[PDB]
Amino acid sequence: NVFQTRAGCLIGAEHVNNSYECDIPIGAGICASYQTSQSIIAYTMSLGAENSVAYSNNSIAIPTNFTISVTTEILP
Amino acid sequence: LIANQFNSAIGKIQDSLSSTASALGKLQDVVNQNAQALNTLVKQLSSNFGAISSVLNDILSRLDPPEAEVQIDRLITGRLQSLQTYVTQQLIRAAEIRASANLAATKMSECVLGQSKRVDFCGKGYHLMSFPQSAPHGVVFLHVTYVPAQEKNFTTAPAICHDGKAHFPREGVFVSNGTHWFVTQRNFYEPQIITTDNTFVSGNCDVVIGIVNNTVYDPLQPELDS
Amino acid sequence: VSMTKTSVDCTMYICGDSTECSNLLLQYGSFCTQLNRALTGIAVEQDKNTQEVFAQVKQIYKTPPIKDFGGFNFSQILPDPSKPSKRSFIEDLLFNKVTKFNGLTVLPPLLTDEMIAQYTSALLAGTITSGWTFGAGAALQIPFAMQMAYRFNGIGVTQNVLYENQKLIANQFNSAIGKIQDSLSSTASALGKLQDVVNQNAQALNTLVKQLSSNF
Amino acid sequence: RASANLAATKMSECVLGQSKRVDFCGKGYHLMSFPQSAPHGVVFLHVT
Ligand SMILES: *[C@@H]1O[C@H](CO)[C@@H](O[C@@H]2O[C@H](CO)[C@@H](O[C@@H]3O[C@H](CO[C@H]4O[C@H](CO)[C@@H](O)[C@H](O)[C@@H]4O)[C@@H](O)[C@H](O)[C@@H]3O)[C@H](O)[C@H]2NC(C)=O)[C@H](O)[C@H]1NC(C)=O
Ligand SMILES: *[C@@H]1O[C@H](CO)[C@@H](O[C@@H]2O[C@H](CO)[C@@H](O[C@@H]3O[C@H](CO)[C@@H](O)[C@H](O)[C@@H]3O)[C@H](O)[C@H]2NC(C)=O)[C@H](O)[C@H]1NC(C)=O
Ligand SMILES: *[C@@H]1O[C@H](CO)[C@@H](O[C@@H]2O[C@H](CO)[C@@H](O[C@@H]3O[C@H](CO)[C@@H](O)[C@H](O)[C@@H]3O)[C@H](O)[C@H]2NC(C)=O)[C@H](O)[C@H]1NC(C)=O
Ligand SMILES: *[C@@H]1O[C@H](CO)[C@@H](O[C@@H]2O[C@H](CO)[C@@H](O)[C@H](O)[C@H]2NC(C)=O)[C@H](O)[C@H]1NC(C)=O
Ligand SMILES: *[C@@H]1O[C@H](CO)[C@@H](O[C@@H]2O[C@H](CO)[C@@H](O)[C@H](O)[C@H]2NC(C)=O)[C@H](O)[C@H]1NC(C)=O
Ligand SMILES: *[C@@H]1O[C@H](CO)[C@@H](O[C@@H]2O[C@H](CO)[C@@H](O)[C@H](O)[C@H]2NC(C)=O)[C@H](O)[C@H]1NC(C)=O
Ligand SMILES: *[C@@H]1O[C@H](CO)[C@@H](O[C@@H]2O[C@H](CO)[C@@H](O)[C@H](O)[C@H]2NC(C)=O)[C@H](O)[C@H]1NC(C)=O
Repeated sequence: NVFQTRAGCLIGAEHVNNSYECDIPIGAGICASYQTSQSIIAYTMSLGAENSVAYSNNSIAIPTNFTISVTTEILP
Repeated sequence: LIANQFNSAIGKIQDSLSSTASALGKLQDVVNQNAQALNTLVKQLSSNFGAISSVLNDILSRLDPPEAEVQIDRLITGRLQSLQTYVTQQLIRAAEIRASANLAATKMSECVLGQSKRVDFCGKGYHLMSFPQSAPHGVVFLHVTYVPAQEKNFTTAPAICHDGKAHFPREGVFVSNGTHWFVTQRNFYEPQIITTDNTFVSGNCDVVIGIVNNTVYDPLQPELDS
Repeated sequence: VSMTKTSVDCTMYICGDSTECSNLLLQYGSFCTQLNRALTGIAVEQDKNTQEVFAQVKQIYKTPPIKDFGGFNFSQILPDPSKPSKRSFIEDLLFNKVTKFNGLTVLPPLLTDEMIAQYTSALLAGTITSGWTFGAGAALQIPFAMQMAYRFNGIGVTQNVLYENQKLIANQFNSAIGKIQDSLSSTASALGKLQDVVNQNAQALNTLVKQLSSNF
Repeated sequence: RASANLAATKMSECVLGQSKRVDFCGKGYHLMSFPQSAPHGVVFLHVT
């Protein structure tokens, strides 16, 4: 179960075609995690959802409703 | 509606804190680093550094002074170097905390005592207010932000020809729901009839790219006719 | 933004492949375990530094196939599909300017250069098609020609100035971008702030290696 | 790190929005900025 990566030789991890967020960083864009019987997998981490914007020179999207959110910022 | 959304948003903070321990990682790491650094300093007393014993009394209790003096010098050199390493680590680490303390003071002034136009400085969204809360060796900010929620596709135009002159909005954009033209705000769809009080005039039709045809209703006309 | 993620080992640097030396080193307690911790701490935050700067958009926006931006021309900063690493033209110029056996290694960065370019495209692609709206909430599209009208209001210039001067403004922007390419393509010193970081780390590391030749 | 924190601040307040801070986003009245990557750094094009 040997996967060659740009950061070295990774042994014991099941290489997966899919792409997820990073869980345990390895390097060179490869991260590993423990998920589905269950085993450690390695994959190319993803940067987020792909989302094009419906641009046109006479079209505007204007919000009709709003949400009030509260976030927590913690500083030493 | 706004008050109820605020009250629920605060309630979610309590549920988040009461279950997720990792939320306070930025403060737990500071406590852990200082305890971890201090324990290393203590363990260094058990090292020989080349002497016959890590215990100072055992050298004195077994050697007469002309010999003990060399054995002790090895322990002093090793233990003195250990303190310099610790102190240097604290001086660098203390500088890191001060930068955070200076940042926390900046947020307190520009986020609690006022209202920021700085993007993402006071939470993601259009900032309304923040509330400070204390924590062990740190500060916690609750940032209340306005986030646009639902949107519609409207057709727009940069200006409007009515009598050969180009009319531009005073505040907001021109939109059309497909058949009629209105002027509305930026961040909340609220249509208004285009009047002489919503718009201002500049130039004529021939220079602006994308101007459309409509009528700007004049509120004074029906008042003098009647 | 970041610097090289180096890693150093004592047992091969102080006592490289020697049993007698290694046994003596243990009499100094946990110095290397402390040192290897300090260098690891640096290496980890070097990935945080990149993460804070670029990973600020949760979604990877991308521009429409039609580049009708009201006369403005971004082809020198948008991605170039002709390269295996989809970097813009100007980015290619920047990368072409900035340039052992003793337990000294270099770790690879967690964000590969292809991923860094992908983040900057999303940040750039959002800016043209959605203005500042993609920063606060969801990206709400708005024509670029109109986007400038409200950028002009932000500096106290009435928006009618933009529309009546749209071709003049667009042409000045396009020329201003062109000058950047001419500046970078000839002046090497432009990137001094980044070359000095590379030079300082290489210079510091070579001093460490030379110390092995000393008798002490 | 201080430069990395500064670069993150500019990204938020110069690319994602528009600054009224003088000379923070280039000399002049700021309009917009565009990020570009570089080896171990970031390059901003400030339109003023
Ligand atoms: C803008 O978005 C708002 C939410 O983001 C919208 O407010 C929501 O409006 C809907 C429909 O009017 C409400 O749903 C109904 O609520 C009634 C009564 O609600 C009670 O129960 C809920 C659930 O426990 C509670 O949260 C409320 O406080 C009330 O105690 C129900 O009988 C219906 O079955 C249905 O669920 C939402 O409750 C309401 N949300 C809030 C937070 O008020 C608003 O309508 C949107 N505006 C526009 C113009 O689209
Ligand atoms: C875009 O917005 C305009 C402005 O509101 C819409 O025109 C309005 O359409 C409504 C719905 O048909 C009309 O309401 C009707 O009014 C008559 C009285 O005139 C009443 O007897 C009917 O029962 C009905 O309520 C409204 O009059 C009309 N406004 C004007 C000034 O003509 C238009 O329909 C909207 N288009 C889209 C695609 O949403
Ligand atoms: C908005 O409305 C105005 C006026 O209703 C439109 O301007 C009109 O444009 C037409 C054709 O573009 C003009 O017709 C031309 O008239 C000249 C003589 O003046 C004739 O030689 C040509 O062969 C042609 O028939 C018309 O005169 C002109 N009216 C005015 C008052 O200027 C305008 O086109 C409308 N906007 C849009 C986007 O269509
Ligand atoms: C998942 O990735 C693997 C490689 O890690 C793919 O296996 C390769 O498939 C190609 C066919 O296009 C072959 O030419 C290679 O020889 C295969 N690799 C090996 C090591 O044999 C696999 O096809 C991918 N599957 C999906 C669904 O993406
Ligand atoms: C505004 O209109 C655009 C295009 O008319 C919408 O974008 C399309 O959305 C559908 C499904 O919602 C997709 O299948 C298309 O691929 C989209 N097209 C493009 C070019 O992105 C957009 O959803 C509309 N906005 C709203 C709020 O409804
Ligand atoms: C917005 O962009 C569209 C791009 O298609 C423009 O539509 C084209 O306009 C040119 C001349 O301006 C015509 O020759 C084409 O036939 C148009 N294409 C289509 C499909 O209609 C449109 O004009 C632009 N908007 C404005 C106000 O100029
Ligand atoms: C934006 O600028 C680029 C850079 O000059 C333009 O690309 C030029 O296009 C013309 C005709 O299409 C060619 O003759 C040049 O050789 C191109 N130059 C380069 C460096 O590729 C591009 O055309 C401009 N955008 C638009 C819409 O014209």
